Amino acid sequence: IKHMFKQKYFSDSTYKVIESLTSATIALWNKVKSTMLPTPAKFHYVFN
Repeated sequence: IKHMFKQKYFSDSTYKVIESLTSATIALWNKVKSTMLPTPAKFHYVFN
């Protein structure tokens, strides 16, 4: 994300946002992976 970032340089505030996206994807990953599970009718509900 740093190497993608240093091209426009127009992100006066969008850089902090971009880092928050890097963390919010993780938050979403944690929540969804925890909450909803595999059962033999939905066995492939597998997350990594």
